[PDB]
Amino acid sequence: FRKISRDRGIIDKIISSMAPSIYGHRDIKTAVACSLFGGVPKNVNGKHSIRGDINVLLLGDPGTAKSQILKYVEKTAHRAVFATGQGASAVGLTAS
Amino acid sequence: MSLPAHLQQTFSPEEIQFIVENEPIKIFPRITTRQKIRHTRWQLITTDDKALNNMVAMRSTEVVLWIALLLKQQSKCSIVAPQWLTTKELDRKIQYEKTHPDRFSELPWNWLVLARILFNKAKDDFHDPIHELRGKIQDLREIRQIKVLKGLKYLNESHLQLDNLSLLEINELRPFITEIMDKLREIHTASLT
Amino acid sequence: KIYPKLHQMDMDKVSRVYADLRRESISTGSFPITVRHLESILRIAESFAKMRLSEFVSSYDLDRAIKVVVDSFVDAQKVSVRRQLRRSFAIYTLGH
Amino acid sequence: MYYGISQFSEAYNKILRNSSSHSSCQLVIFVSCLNIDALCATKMLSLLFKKQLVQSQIVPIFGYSELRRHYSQLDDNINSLLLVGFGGVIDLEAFLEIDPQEYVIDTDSGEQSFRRDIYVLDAHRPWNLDNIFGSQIIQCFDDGTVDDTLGEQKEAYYKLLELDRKQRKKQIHEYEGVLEEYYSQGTTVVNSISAQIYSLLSAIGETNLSNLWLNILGTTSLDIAYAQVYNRLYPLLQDEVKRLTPSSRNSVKTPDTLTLNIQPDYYLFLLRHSSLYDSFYYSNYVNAKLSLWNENGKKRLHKMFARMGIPLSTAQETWLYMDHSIKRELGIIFDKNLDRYGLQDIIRDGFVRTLGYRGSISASEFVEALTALLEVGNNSAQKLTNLRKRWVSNFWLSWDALDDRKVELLNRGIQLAQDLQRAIFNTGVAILEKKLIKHLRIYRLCVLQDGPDLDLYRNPLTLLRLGNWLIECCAESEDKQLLPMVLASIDENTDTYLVAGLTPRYPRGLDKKPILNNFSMAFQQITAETDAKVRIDNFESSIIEIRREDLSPFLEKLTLSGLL
Amino acid sequence: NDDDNTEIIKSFKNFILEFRLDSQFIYRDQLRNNILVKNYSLTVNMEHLIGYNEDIYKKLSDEPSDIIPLFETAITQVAKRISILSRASLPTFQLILNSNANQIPLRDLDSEHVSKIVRLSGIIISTSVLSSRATYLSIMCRNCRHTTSITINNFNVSLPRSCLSNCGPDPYIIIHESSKFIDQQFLKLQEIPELVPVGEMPRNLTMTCDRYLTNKVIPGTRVTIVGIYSIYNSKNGVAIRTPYIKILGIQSDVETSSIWNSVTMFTEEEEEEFLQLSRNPKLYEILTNSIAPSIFGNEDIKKAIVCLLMGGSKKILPDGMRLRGDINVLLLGDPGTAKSQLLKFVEKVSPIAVYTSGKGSSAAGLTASVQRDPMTREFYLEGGAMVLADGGVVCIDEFDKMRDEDRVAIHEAMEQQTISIAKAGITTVLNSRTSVLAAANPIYGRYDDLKSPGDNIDFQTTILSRFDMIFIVKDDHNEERDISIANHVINIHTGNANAMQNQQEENGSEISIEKMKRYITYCRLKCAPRLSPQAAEKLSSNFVTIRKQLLINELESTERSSIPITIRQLEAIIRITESLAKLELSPIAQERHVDEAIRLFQASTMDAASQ
Amino acid sequence: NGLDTNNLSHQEQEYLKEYCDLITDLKSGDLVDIDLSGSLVPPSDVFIDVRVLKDAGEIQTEYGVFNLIKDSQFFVRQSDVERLIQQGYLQKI
Amino acid sequence: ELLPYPHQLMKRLLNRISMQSQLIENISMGFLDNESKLPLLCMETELERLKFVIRSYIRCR
Ligand SMILES: Nc1ncnc2c1ncn2[C@@H]1O[C@H](COP(=O)(O)OP(=O)(O)NP(=O)(O)O)[C@@H](O)[C@H]1O
Ligand SMILES: Nc1ncnc2c1ncn2[C@@H]1O[C@H](COP(=O)(O)OP(=O)(O)NP(=O)(O)O)[C@@H](O)[C@H]1O
Ligand SMILES: [Mg+2]
Ligand SMILES: [Mg+2]
Ligand SMILES: [Zn+2]
Repeated sequence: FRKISRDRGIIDKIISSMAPSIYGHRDIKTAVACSLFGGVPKNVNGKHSIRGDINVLLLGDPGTAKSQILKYVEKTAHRAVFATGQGASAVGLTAS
Repeated sequence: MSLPAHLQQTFSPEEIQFIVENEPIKIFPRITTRQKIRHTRWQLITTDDKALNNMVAMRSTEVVLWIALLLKQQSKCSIVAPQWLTTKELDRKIQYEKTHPDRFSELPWNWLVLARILFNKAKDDFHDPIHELRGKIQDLREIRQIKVLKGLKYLNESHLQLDNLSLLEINELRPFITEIMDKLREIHTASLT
Repeated sequence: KIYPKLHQMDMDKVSRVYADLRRESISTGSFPITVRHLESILRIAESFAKMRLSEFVSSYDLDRAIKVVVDSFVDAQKVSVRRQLRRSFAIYTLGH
Repeated sequence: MYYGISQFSEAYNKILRNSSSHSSCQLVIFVSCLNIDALCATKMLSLLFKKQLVQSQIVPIFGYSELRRHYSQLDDNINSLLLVGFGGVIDLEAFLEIDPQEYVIDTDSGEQSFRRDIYVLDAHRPWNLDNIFGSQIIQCFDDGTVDDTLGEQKEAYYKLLELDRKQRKKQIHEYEGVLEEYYSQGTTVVNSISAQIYSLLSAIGETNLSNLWLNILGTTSLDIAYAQVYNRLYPLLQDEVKRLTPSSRNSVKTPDTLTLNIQPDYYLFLLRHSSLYDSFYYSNYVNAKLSLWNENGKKRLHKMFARMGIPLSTAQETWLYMDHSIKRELGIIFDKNLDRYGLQDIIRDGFVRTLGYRGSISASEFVEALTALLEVGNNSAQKLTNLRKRWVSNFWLSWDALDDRKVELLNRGIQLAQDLQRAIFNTGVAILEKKLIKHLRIYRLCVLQDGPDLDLYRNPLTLLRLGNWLIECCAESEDKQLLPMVLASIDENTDTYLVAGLTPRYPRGLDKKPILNNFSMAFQQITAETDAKVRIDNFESSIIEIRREDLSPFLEKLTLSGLL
Repeated sequence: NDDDNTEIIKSFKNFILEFRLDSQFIYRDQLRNNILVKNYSLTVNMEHLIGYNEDIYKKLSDEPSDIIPLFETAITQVAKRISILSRASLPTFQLILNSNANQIPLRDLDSEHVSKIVRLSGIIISTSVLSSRATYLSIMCRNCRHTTSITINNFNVSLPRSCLSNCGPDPYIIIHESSKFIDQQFLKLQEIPELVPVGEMPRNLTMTCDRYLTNKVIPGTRVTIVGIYSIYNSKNGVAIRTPYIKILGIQSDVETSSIWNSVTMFTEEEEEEFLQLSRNPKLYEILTNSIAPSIFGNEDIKKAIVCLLMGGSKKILPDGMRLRGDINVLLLGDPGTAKSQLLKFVEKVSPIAVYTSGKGSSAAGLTASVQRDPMTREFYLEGGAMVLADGGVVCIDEFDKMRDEDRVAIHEAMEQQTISIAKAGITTVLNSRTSVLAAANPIYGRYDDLKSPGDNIDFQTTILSRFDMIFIVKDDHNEERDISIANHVINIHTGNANAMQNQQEENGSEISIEKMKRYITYCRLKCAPRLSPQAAEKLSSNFVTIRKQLLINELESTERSSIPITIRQLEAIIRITESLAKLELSPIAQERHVDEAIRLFQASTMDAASQ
Repeated sequence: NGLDTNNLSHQEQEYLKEYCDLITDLKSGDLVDIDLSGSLVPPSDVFIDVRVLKDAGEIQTEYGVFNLIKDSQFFVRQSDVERLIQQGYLQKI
Repeated sequence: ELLPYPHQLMKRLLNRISMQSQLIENISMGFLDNESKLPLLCMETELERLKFVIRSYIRCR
């Protein structure tokens, strides 16, 4: 990891490796890479806190690997959960 | 007014220290001021000057306690604790206290004040180990505090008798005993025709 | 393992990007650019420094993050103003 | 020479004769703040003048600019000055703008006397000759340096002072050649100022355990940077602890017993006041042997605790609550195991004080607390002055913590020391991970441009903590050549860098003649040559300040300098 | 074995009698001071026990359950010596411990810790009723009528199986008349939220305290415990038994007062800090900037949150009519405006508070719910967020996403300060006197400032009239403000604001959470200011102007306003006028307080209605 | 005032002046040898360490001269500094 | 009660304070020219102790 992390252009190698069997969509692969690594969460004197996770909305036309990009992130991320439309409730998300 | 409210009818503990500092104490001088037959001199106006111009190193003498503490602040003195600050005499007083519930033992009026002064300023001059003296001064302090709490069950319109109570033990109780006996007297004299 | 910090050389870029993004968001049905979308440029810059496995955000990570956030704002506009917005934001879209 | 070790009683009796009266304050002590040895020296010296009833004023001073300001405004009734911890290496007669003719009285007879004496208690060298020979008002105290070391300079000084053509050319350039070699020596500390004042208390007959503890504290502060000097003085401190300790052994502990033992005092960070784990993790020496910044160094630390047979969950307990069996077995555990890691030098005997039932503190742990009070106890001319006021204000926190009545302020100090050493470490790792030490052939450069809580390093002492940590780290590595190091840190508010020049040192167990801080000349000589804006006003003249844009031009001429 | 116990006891009598620092015998003095006020306990700090003789700490920490009850008898023997004259009684004293041993995280408790003294911390989620344990059973035989007694100490004994002197196999009955008993209470402790591992539900311990440690806590308090981690043989697996803590010392972190009839628990060294602070001429600037220092702008919302934290003054008339003293505030506005960051701040500054989301809530979970106890099979009542937050603030985030059946349960608890119940044969009115701070979005997310101001707002006039200040927080896109926010937000992420907030506290421009929480707690106990007779002349002449203004705005809009002015909003301006007098500890409210209370109402509810 | 005037009625502003004038008339007479406005805490103390709490520069007082440099410390007879302690220029005792 | 004033006692003590305070100043003129200072320290601290009792007495009455 330490060796490859200092490859010139490591970001664009890693982005090209997000869902490598999905063609094009480099802006989605870029957004997926950022969400999949995340930012840094912050707490300020103990008083206040800032969100470190990056949220992503894939909005678009049918048959464009929006669902295949999400099913790839379920294989790739450490802890992950998948949910779908009418199959997900207010308290099946969240808690009950 | 001219006098602060917390002094209006009683002494501060620092004024009770000032009164006790006016007593004679025995010392061993570490200076010879005595001139031989074969120089500055004391010339005091509230105490006997003739004791200080005649000091000889390590022959004991009496001086007023505020001078003994001023000499002992330099290496120039050592303060001889009174006979009642011995582990023998304190332990006889503790036995007296336990044996006679009805009375306080014949400790001198300044015993708490002088113990507190000498344990801080003259800590090295005791023949007994000072941790056993502090221990017995506390044992005496606590027994007399029980006897005081028993005595306060008898506050009265007429009088009390408190025979061997220290000046510092009177001075903590003064604004309670006298304030309550004053209202018992006002409630009583009001009833009279 | 990696939790990247910021060098504070970003102040003029990120402030002008936020001011421009807010000023061009006066359009009625436009994306809701908000203080939580300034804060996003800072999260995305930290995610790129994590991809380089760095403990420090560089100005190239701040440029890649501004490019991602500006491109995703401009691509959400109507074709009637997408030309004006590409032309207006060029210093930030062509920054990487 | 000026007052040799044999004749400190004469200098003291001269203070009593000149400056004892019940009428007035007559004695002023100027003490360099930001120096623990000057602090412990001045504490002893105030307990002495208390007992003699000498009315006195103590003024803490940050640097030479404040020395001129405070000297300039002394009331003319003040007829003795002590300069504790500074001024031996500057020409004080020139610097303070003295002319002795404005100070002389009763000139009759082969005689003089003066309306003021200026006694210099200083351990730095090379001594300025116009103080040590060339003045009758300035009155230096000596460890022995002048008679032992300066005899050729004495002769050269006088033959050149007398001589106000072959026979002249042949000699004036011999004697100026001796002085020109005497200057062009780097700075060093050669004694503790507290061991000098304890040898004065030994001449007067004033020694006791309170003055001996201040002697041990003042001298212990040298051990981090002048180990060669601590080892000369340490044998003499052992003898005084035996001489003053009372007869009793197998003694019962009581609230009144002070005991000042010589016993194992492991070279670890705040052991009795922290965990056994933090003791190793934050130690300069341990970090240097294990390479403990990077995570393989942290593995070597756990792998050591596992091999010693101490659970991490026990090693991390606060040392009071850590169990009774480990704390007595620990001498045997270390004598078995440390050798495997080369940590064998951690075993050390030191001075440990315990008062009553309040639990022991070592001289090492107590100076870590007292320094942490100096460091963090609380329009650029206002931005400097309201900062230098803070460092004068902190001197009285360290002072009051020397009193046994004020253990809560020592306990503030012991918490602050653990906050600082953590910040030093979290910065020192950033330097070594990010490779910020550049090799410039003549010296090593390090420059902190940005970072977390960087606003600590504007105090000269906190910059020297990080300096001493980076030096120990380098000095143990067997491949690096020993080179002077320059450590710079920015203040974003004043817009200057605080720059410190650091001597390297030999690895902590190897056993040579000393090496000297010649940045003190190189910075002056480059400053005199340039038109740059700098401050050269600190008493440890290895430390300077420079405006942000002038730094790279300054370093660019430092690498050319033949003075290092 | 009793030779061995006598030496352990003798060694602890000598700890009490000999332990001294400076001039003072701190444990002899503490015993005497506790005997006079009649609490028969001693608090011992374990650094002092280690300092006196470490062998005693070794003995104690090796097997606590066998050594704690020997130190309790050593305390009673000293307690007799220092407070009764011999040769002319006290109960068994409690030992309470203080410690700085490392806190064990509640989930790291396991078999390595059984029977050890363990220090930890958590949030109390429950307290039981008190129960009676024996300390002395008087005893009599069923058959031969022999009589004796059993002293009991409650660590890790039962009725004897033999008559002690055929008399029978189980001979003894307890004489209740002559027996003596002690209080015992059960708590449940959840672990601290910032210490729960990823994705787990927060773990829980039951634990027991007795005598002077009972009633020392209430649900929601954050505490540190010292206690013996130990086991009991519950009937609720194989060779398995339930862990609990025998509590030896509760230590509430902030001096949150516990069960407390407003009693004078403050100390003069902090009371004199507050009594100087009250008299600072800039106090309202200092408290305003101390609210959410990392949130830029929103100055009036901070000024109103300060009023909400004080409240006004509660009043009880000779009529028997009760007047609400608590102030309620609604933050209604556009996305990303720090509404939720201000709710997450008031949860921390308020001495009692609960943060909740209206979407994560129920009527029963907010007010009070009827539970069924599985042993008695009876119904019993459990308090929801409004009962947990009682005497404090409930922060209701996402108040627009709450169901219409759940929002209505709050209507009584916002005005009459009670929760009425008639369910399962329980009926009561519970007291619940809280401020409500609420955050919401309009219909359509943003405010849509061109649309009718009543068509943006979902809420009925029945709930809107229960809020004393309503802020319609519009976001306005002014470039100079957006740069002023952008610079500020970046200074938070880059770590500059940390040092600035430390420097402003040192400058006296700001106060810490701990100081502010204790200042609010003091003002609520020293002030309930009345209006001066001249303050009434101003508030009356103002409120009839606000009604004329409303009537004219309704005549333009051709309808009843959606944000109302009613007499419940005159009492809001009165109640704000008192809150501003509580800040500076004024005994009375004046024309200068009335001017700022009218201004804050104008800047909130009236400029919100004016839209 | 032996060593807020908006709050007082005008008769009290007057009375306070006439009473300060009476105090100075008692100490300015016979009984001048004792400073009646002086301390009622007994002189149990001879020399004291005092820390100078506010800068006030070189100042005179009847007994002598001090340079009150911010955070310097003096060891001096209590009777000389007692009025400067009361004015709050000095700290300790 | 307000007790009756010690008329002759007070005249005597106010003489001795005036004479003694002049004597301490006169002895301090010898120090310009053994020369041990303890008796000066005691003569001064005694006047402070005595002046305190009289000030505390008069301020009380
Ligand atoms: N860019 C692409 N490159 C390669 N395969 C693609 C691409 N786009 C879509 N496909 C494939 O075609 C199918 C459609 O992708 P899918 O993820 O199911 O569509 P989607 O974008 O989520 N559309 P939808 O479910 O209707 O909203 C999958 O089998 C993909 O593997
Ligand atoms: N004025 C501000 N000053 C500082 N930070 C701000 C400010 N406004 C917004 N933010 C930050 O941006 C985020 C705003 O989110 P939040 O506080 O949850 O918004 P909100 O007002 O509750 N909006 P919403 O829940 O969408 O109705 C937080 O991380 C804030 O710290
Ligand atoms: Mg799909
Ligand atoms: Mg929100
Ligand atoms: Zn029987």
